[PDB]
Amino acid sequence: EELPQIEIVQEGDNTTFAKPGDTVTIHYDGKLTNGKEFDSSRKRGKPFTCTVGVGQVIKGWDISLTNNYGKGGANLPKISKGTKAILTIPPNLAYGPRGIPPIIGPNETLVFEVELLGVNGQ
Repeated sequence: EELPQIEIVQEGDNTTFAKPGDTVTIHYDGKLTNGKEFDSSRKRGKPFTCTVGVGQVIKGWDISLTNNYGKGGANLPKISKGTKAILTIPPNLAYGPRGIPPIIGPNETLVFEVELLGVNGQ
């Protein structure tokens, strides 16, 4: 299957990993491949909290934060608490062929800078 690109820029505690159903808290920056930013929790003023692995965020996010639903994968490093990463997510794992104009265009790849701040409120 097709997976997102995950590059660790800062290692976490290598102990606290999130799994489907868990609640996570992260800070993130979202930009198009042309460098143009489309979303950012840091600029909004608060970290984002959500349930991962159940499709309540884009599929690329669920995969990165739960290590492919616990299945893992080829070249798919784990993200623990305190980990900074860069997520590259293809259209099929983002907003697909139609996209969400005028917020995001069709057939669009997305690049995220994410920092895992907490798992299950801790």
